Amino acid sequence: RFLLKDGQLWLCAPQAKQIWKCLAENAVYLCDREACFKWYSKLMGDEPDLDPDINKDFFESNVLQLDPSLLTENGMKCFERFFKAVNCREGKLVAKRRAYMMDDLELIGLDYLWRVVIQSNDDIASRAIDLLKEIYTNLGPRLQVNQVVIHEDFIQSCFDRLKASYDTLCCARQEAVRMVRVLTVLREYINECDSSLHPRYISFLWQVADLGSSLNMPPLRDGARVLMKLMPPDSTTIEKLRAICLDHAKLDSLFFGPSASQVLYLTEVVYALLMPSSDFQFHFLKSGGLPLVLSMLTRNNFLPNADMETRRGAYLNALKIAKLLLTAIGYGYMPDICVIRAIQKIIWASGCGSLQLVFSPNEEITKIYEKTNAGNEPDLEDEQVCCEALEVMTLCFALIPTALDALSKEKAWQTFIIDLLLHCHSKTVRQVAQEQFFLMC
Repeated sequence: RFLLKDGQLWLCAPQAKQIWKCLAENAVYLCDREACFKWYSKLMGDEPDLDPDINKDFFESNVLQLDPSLLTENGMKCFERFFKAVNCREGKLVAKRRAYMMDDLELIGLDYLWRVVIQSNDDIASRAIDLLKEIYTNLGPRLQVNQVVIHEDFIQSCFDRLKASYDTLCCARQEAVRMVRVLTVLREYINECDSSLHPRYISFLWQVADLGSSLNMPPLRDGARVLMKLMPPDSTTIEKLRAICLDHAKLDSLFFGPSASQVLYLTEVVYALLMPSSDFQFHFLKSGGLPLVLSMLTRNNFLPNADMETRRGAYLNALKIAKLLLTAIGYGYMPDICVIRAIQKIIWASGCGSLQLVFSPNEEITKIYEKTNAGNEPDLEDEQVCCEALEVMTLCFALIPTALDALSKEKAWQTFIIDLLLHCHSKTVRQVAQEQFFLMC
């Protein structure tokens, strides 16, 4: 390296092979590969030393032929510079100031840069995604009129890769990472776009989230849900609900679709429309709004095939709509006792961290309360599941004053306040528990 620093010599391809092919490509110890990777990283630093004709030769000859499964962090910065230097020399990219911004689309290295992220460990995939977002999102002149063409082409390609990866499950844990990473490609991709139109993009994604609970893969649901949330509401779905609401103004199956996850997204859509759109509240309450929200909360077959976060995610969203429904109708009767028994049962398990037991005989929920190994801590999201649940209970009791009168007699509605004020934890829930008990008083 030091000899080839100021001697003005060009590292010819023949000797470039033997230092490459026979040294690290066929090695024994991992440090042997580490040595060659970093040595290349400094060698091509900011100025070529093999001359561009060899640079376009040996990088595309066997450097790209390296197995992505055996590649480390040092393999990234050399690989990135190869993408930057080789592409900008032929006229496929431009260095510009720092970021080698896009000029062509059929890049010589994009063929296996997808392979690098699809088949690697956690750190390598992140860097590969970092490079994909760096090149794809950053677009400049001479294609600046073609955002739709480039962005849609990128989106459809991943969806095809997602769909191709999807059908394999129907190595299962390995392919599960493939969906996680290909979605991981998608999520930061749209991040720089801000700084979709196809209904199929969510319809397929609906089944994707359900498959996450089919094998109980946590990040799959997380990946799909974050992707949907960081995605402006689907045009087809938003018009469909208001059309049926308008149709019923002059729907039960809409929110009770057999697919589990799509219920969560549809509930998310309505609440987003309701909160700041002024007319949708009137249409929703008129057709079936308040009767449905209580029915979907008081029923056991609301989502029989529900994962832990899916059902509570269905809950935490549903109760949010129940707020503005009751407040609007407050200025001026379906609510009854059976509705409350569910809502109290929601908070029962919610402050226990055991919403899965929200269909328990209610004696078990007491049992975990009395210092059961200190393992009933509510999650940072179970805290809300209690919070908007309590305030809804206050609004309903304002509508029906006599309902709370009968509740004092039973054993329930006595241990309920004791648990929510003494045996509960994570004070913020207990803060609203007492405070909302005061308003009803």
